[PDB]
Amino acid sequence: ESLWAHAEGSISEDVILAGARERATDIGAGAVTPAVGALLCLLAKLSGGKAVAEVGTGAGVSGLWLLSGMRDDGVLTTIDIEPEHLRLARQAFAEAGIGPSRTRLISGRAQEVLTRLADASYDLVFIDADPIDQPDYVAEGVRLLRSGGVIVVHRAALGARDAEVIAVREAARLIAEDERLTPALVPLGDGVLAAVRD
Amino acid sequence: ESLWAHAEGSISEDVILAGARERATDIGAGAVTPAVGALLCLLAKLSGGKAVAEVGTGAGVSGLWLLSGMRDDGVLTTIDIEPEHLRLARQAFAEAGIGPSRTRLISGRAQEVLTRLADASYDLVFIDADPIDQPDYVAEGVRLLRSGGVIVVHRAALGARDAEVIAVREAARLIAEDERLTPALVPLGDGVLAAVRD
Ligand SMILES: C[S@@+](CC[C@H](N)C(=O)[O-])C[C@H]1O[C@@H](n2cnc3c(N)ncnc32)[C@H](O)[C@@H]1O
Ligand SMILES: C[S@@+](CC[C@H](N)C(=O)[O-])C[C@H]1O[C@@H](n2cnc3c(N)ncnc32)[C@H](O)[C@@H]1O
Repeated sequence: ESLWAHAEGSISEDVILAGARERATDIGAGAVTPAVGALLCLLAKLSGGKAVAEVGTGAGVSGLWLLSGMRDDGVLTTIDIEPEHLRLARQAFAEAGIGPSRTRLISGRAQEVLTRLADASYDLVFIDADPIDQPDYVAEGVRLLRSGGVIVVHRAALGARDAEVIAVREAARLIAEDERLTPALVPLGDGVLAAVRD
Repeated sequence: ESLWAHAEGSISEDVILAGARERATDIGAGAVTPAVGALLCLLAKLSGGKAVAEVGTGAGVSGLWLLSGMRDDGVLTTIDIEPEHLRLARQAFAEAGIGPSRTRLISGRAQEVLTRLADASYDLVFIDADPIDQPDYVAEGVRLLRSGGVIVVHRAALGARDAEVIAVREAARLIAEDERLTPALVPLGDGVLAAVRD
């Protein structure tokens, strides 16, 4: 527990991220912790960082962290059902100086958007929308990953009969039994499940 | 804290790893937790997994985990000051079916061995010997990393005036201020600091 607090407390954020967090709490949208963000940046950088897809833009906190680990020519495709959240995220990306060609924001239900994105074309897929939908996102997410890509599920550790906890464990099951995936659970924020494809 | 226990408890190990752990406790050598091991395997796989260097072989627990994420043609170079620990690790690698050309075990003080290994030739450097020596290992370790390689420090979170805690923080300082490194702290086991080179 002291180990966990030490890790969470390891990271400080700039004024842009602070502005994005303020907007996240106003709209009642979650936001990953700074230490989760640092991990997302590391994993984007390890993954190659050219094409990253995000399910659940929020106010752009996770997107800013992912972009700081991506290549200059990299494109973050981020998906949200709420146009208002997308507008706030686009503002944060603008305030950070992110070139407009490095982000592609898509308004809609991610269960439908993901099907339209090209198989084996993405270096990292980050899943951070409703946990009850994690199983659908994992099935579609894994298909988008090229060889050596990483799928990253936030809220991976969340009554043992709840419909939402059934979905989280069922998604962890999908990853644990997929022979093409090499996974590790990371106790940061609400819990991060990461897995590399073969 | 419940998050951390959930992560640590996520992983089960085969009978070979169990044999290696038994030998580690007999010789009084540490061994990374299973959840740390799963993370090392993920990071080796992300790093490319062709040339991995390890400082502090122990009885081979961390080495077995690293090897399971490396390529078939990959070579784990592991270094220990104790020939007895190397003999136990070599036995575990043998019991796991690891081809002898996939491991290179080197007997000696790692402060001297690392200097002899070739700069920018390694995909992952794992540091898990005495914490008081972490600053020397980091300076030498980073030099061995090719572009996109990962340095991984175990016991990264360990009185605030102790010579050993000064060294740990001083090594975390070296990584945090190195512009070529992208780091994240991970609260697993005794604490894992990972950082990707540019
Ligand atoms: C936890 S917030 C995202 C926070 C963001 N990842 C961050 O760290 O900054 C969850 C987001 O998912 C969105 N969402 C919920 N259901 C969705 C769906 N079916 N498709 C796409 N987005 C959805 C919500 O509008 C909300 O913005
Ligand atoms: C914590 S144990 C290693 C455990 C191993 N990494 C694992 O998880 O299975 C530390 C090891 O470092 C070795 N060691 C201590 N000082 C060293 C040095 N200066 N150079 C190389 N090895 C050293 C010890 O012999 C011991 O085997």
